[PDB]
Amino acid sequence: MDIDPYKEFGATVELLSFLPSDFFPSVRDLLDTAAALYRDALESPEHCSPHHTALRQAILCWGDLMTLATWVGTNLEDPASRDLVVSYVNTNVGLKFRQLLWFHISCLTFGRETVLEYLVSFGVWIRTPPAARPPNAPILSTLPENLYFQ
Amino acid sequence: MDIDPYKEFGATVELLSFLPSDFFPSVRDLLDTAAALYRDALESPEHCSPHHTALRQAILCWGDLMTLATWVGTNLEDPASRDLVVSYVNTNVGLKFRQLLWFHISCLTFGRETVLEYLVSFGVWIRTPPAARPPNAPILSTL
Amino acid sequence: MDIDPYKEFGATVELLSFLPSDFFPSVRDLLDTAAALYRDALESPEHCSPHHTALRQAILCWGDLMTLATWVGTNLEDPASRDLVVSYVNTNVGLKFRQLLWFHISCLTFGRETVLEYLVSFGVWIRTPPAARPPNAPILSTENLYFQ
Amino acid sequence: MDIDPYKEFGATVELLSFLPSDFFPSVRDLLDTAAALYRDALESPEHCSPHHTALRQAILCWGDLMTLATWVGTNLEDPASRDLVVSYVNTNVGLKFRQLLWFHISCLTFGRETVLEYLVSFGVWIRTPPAARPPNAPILSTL
Amino acid sequence: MDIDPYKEFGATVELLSFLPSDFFPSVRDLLDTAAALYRDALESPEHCSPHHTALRQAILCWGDLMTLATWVGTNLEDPASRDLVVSYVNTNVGLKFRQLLWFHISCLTFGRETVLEYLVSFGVWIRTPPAARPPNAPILSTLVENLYFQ
Amino acid sequence: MDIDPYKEFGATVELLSFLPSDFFPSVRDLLDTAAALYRDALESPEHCSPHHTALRQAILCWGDLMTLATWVGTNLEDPASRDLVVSYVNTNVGLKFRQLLWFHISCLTFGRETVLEYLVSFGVWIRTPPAARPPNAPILSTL
Ligand SMILES: COC(=O)C1=C(CN2CC(F)(F)C[C@H]2C(=O)O)NC(c2nccs2)=N[C@@]1(C)c1ccc(F)cc1
Ligand SMILES: COC(=O)C1=C(CN2CC(F)(F)C[C@H]2C(=O)O)NC(c2nccs2)=N[C@@]1(C)c1ccc(F)cc1
Ligand SMILES: COC(=O)C1=C(CN2CC(F)(F)C[C@H]2C(=O)O)NC(c2nccs2)=N[C@@]1(C)c1ccc(F)cc1
Ligand SMILES: COC(=O)C1=C(CN2CC(F)(F)C[C@H]2C(=O)O)NC(c2nccs2)=N[C@@]1(C)c1ccc(F)cc1
Ligand SMILES: COC(=O)C1=C(CN2CC(F)(F)C[C@H]2C(=O)O)NC(c2nccs2)=N[C@@]1(C)c1ccc(F)cc1
Ligand SMILES: COC(=O)C1=C(CN2CC(F)(F)C[C@H]2C(=O)O)NC(c2nccs2)=N[C@@]1(C)c1ccc(F)cc1
Ligand SMILES: COC(=O)C1=C(CN2CC(F)(F)C[C@H]2C(=O)O)NC(c2nccs2)=N[C@@]1(C)c1ccc(F)cc1
Ligand SMILES: [Cl-]
Repeated sequence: MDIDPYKEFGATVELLSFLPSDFFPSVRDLLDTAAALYRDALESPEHCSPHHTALRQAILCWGDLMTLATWVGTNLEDPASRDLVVSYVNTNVGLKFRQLLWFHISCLTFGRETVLEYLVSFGVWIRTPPAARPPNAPILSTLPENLYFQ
Repeated sequence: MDIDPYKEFGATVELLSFLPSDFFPSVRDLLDTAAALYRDALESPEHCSPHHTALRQAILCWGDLMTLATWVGTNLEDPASRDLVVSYVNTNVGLKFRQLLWFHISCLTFGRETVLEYLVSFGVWIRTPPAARPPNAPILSTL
Repeated sequence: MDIDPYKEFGATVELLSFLPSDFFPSVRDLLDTAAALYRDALESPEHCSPHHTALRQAILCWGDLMTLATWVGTNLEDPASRDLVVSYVNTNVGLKFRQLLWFHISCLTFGRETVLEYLVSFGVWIRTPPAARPPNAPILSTENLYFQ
Repeated sequence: MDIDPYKEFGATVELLSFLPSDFFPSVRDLLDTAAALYRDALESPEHCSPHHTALRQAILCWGDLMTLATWVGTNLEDPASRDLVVSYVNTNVGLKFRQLLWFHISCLTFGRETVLEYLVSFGVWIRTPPAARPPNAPILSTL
Repeated sequence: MDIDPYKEFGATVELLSFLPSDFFPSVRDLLDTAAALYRDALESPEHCSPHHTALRQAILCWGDLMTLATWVGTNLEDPASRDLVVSYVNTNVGLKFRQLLWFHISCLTFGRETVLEYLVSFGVWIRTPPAARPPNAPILSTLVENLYFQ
Repeated sequence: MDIDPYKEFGATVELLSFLPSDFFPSVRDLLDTAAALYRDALESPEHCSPHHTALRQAILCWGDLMTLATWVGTNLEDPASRDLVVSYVNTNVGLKFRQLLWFHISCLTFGRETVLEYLVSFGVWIRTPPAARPPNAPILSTL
């Protein structure tokens, strides 16, 4: 099976990968923001939206990954091996979940169409030589609805 | 935050806990069954349903967990240590995903109300002394 | 005072005693089932029914008994004596609570008349020689108002 | 499961625990009084009331605890050991049942509203410095 | 800034000082009583009254004072001395909070006017020589021509 | 009892916790600001507002805490142990009172809704990577 978690939301893994890793907040800061803005909906008995359903699973999945990675660290006897697991998590699944958590949080706040336009706008800006581009980054909020019955 | 992945679907972690671990198919068999029955919908650009959205994420999350567990597992020198990872996965996160994958697959096939009733029916049957209960288990599809 | 806990529910200790101890689920499984089926009602501020009121007390009483039995076991010097406490609890008060919890859970699920008939049906079946009786046991399944 | 035995009766464990242990009659005296006032109803085939149903179970539960504690005591050779069991029962589960038996007996005699008001009145009186408060305690039957 | 916590409630520190320390229940007993009588209101999202707002803060402030003293005691010296040195909280600020907690609880129960008059009545009684005064203290809760206008 | 001092004002401890500690002025600067802006109201015989009542108690509570912390500090002139008192205050109760004093002062000046929106705006801004966000912080007074 070949499932792209962005495809039902009108995006792709390749489109999120257009952004450099430095664009994304940390996982902990994304999780804090999801709580600050959406805790009640995420904890509610209501689906709310496909974005809420996906964001719930992504939050819990990161917890699963951290529980496994922590248990692995607990059994490692070499301090350099423990560093290897951390660096493996941060370099691989960490970036994947920063992309994913950011995508759902930003879509819930600003809308898919605005988010996809911002992804392109920032990705083009950061690829322009710094001496040739505007000094500040484009701003997500400065950019210019199905009811999901079941 | 305290998110119960079953709550938006009318269930709870505690309710799935009512079933013994032996009730659930293996993760591999659950994944094979999701593919055999729902591959086209799971891979489509349509949400289809909240169960599809959740099942998509659970399938991908298990992939993430297995890539990590395999990467650790292939690099261990002691077979007692590899048995420790396998036994840790099977006893903990493996059981969580058997519950979760089974819940979404069964709901996609039979509907929430049938699944919740079956959860209780089987959990009650298996707790009845074997000499006092019907020889065969209750059947999910019947009702 | 001589109170039979079944009497207000149309039964007696002697009638529950007609069933062999192997008939009843374990206490842990009865408690799990009470939660799976009746957690919200048992925890609610409403009486719900006389069975709910009695089942609430039985659940908490089992907790009291286990706290006492656990405390006794930890403080006994002789480990063989600790084993005897466990076996004494299981053979005596444990069986009493399996009967009691089963009675209220079954009554809430199937009603008093079905339960009382089933207790006699199973009690008669298990006393029939196995070679002379049906191979499978009888099946139990095959908001009320409460007067006094 | 988290069951508060007072909740269906409009009270809580925390409210009963507002009263110091010395407020409550002994378990033996509560059982004597339950018999003197309510023996026929408690032994009858009728529910009578939710308080009667709960009080029946509380009386029998204390019997279970005493049967267990007595069996333990008869099997302990050391008197100091038997003394500690007696003191443990009275200090812990004994207080729980003094609260519980008193609550049901008082409610059957005076009604829940009167009982709850009295709990607060006595709990406030006993917390007032003795030199600053009325010499006698408030009276349950008044008002 | 010189804030008297009683001034907005029609009293002063000097007036509460008229009562001897023996008059007041203990802090623990005042806190137990606030819960027994006012837990739901104190925990609610409604202001309820100025007395409720002030009492909420006093309860939490006592917690702050005890948390600090306990944390220091846990990391001061070995336990032989650490507990009794920080029993200063009870020795000084303990009376201040007994006054303050009692003031808010009594006002919520009986009203400011009854409380202030009772403060004076008890303070006068306790200052009268015991051999010359009534044996029992005045009572906080205390105080037929309605037939004519029948 | 579980009292959240923000709850009657439409907030929670966890919401204030969304802000980094560096966001808040010092306690001393919050107190000097409360005096410059609200000394007369805070010292008046009128309630003025629920925020005034709460802020009065918080100001006085900090006085209680510092008298205690100084008495604790003055007793043992061992630098490590002394530096633990100030470091415990700075990391724990000092931060609690910076949050609380700021919340009441900002609410008195700009209103609850402006304050709550600003908390989220700044908390989100500071979590955006510095190279990707506007160079200056959002401004509390700008609606
Ligand atoms: C809600 O409980 C029930 O419904 C029960 C059923 C439901 N039955 C379970 C079964 F598999 F045997 C078939 C089914 C039926 O009667 O159709 N059966 C029984 C018993 N049967 C024989 C000895 S105890 N007890 C409970 C009350 C029971 C209570 C607690 C427990 F853990 C197990 C069973
Ligand atoms: C699409 O899935 C199903 O339909 C399933 C059926 C369908 N049933 C399989 C059966 F042979 F037991 C009879 C049939 C029925 O109820 O008529 N049964 C079950 C379970 N039954 C007992 C424990 S798990 N799970 C799934 C969801 C299930 C899911 C994944 C898997 F690998 C196996 C079963
Ligand atoms: C394993 O042994 C026991 O269970 C027992 C021992 C073990 N004792 C040690 C021994 F080996 F010398 C034989 C026996 C004895 O004193 O005769 N002693 C007793 C006593 N009853 C009255 C006075 S002592 N009861 C139990 C059954 C007893 C039962 C429950 C309990 F909690 C404590 C003791
Ligand atoms: C709700 O609190 C009260 O009602 C109180 C009463 C109620 N009175 C208790 C009494 F027994 F003395 C008689 C009764 C009355 O006035 O009729 N009395 C008092 C005090 N009286 C003297 C010194 S403190 N304080 C509180 C506020 C009080 C507050 C907390 C506490 F723990 C004890 C008393
Ligand atoms: C039937 O029970 C009662 O009526 C009771 C009365 C009746 N009062 C006994 C009295 F002497 F104090 C006067 C009388 C009254 O209120 O007029 N009082 C009390 C208590 N009062 C204070 C602490 S417990 N409990 C019971 C429920 C009570 C229950 C069991 C028991 F053993 C003792 C008291
Ligand atoms: C609710 O989230 C947002 O509103 C977000 C904003 C809001 N913007 C933050 C800002 F300071 F850069 C200005 C403001 C705006 O667009 O006006 N911006 C961004 C990003 N911008 C650049 C790289 S990520 N992400 C989130 C979804 C974001 C998500 C989580 C997180 F922790 C930080 C930011
Ligand atoms: C009355 O207090 C205020 O008005 C405040 C202003 C007023 N702002 C100060 C400024 F220079 F940043 C611009 C101005 C504005 O929003 O236009 N800003 C802030 C904060 N801003 C960011 C972190 S705290 N807090 C207070 C409540 C504040 C409270 C106490 C204190 F000491 C400093 C600031
Ligand atoms: Cl794809």
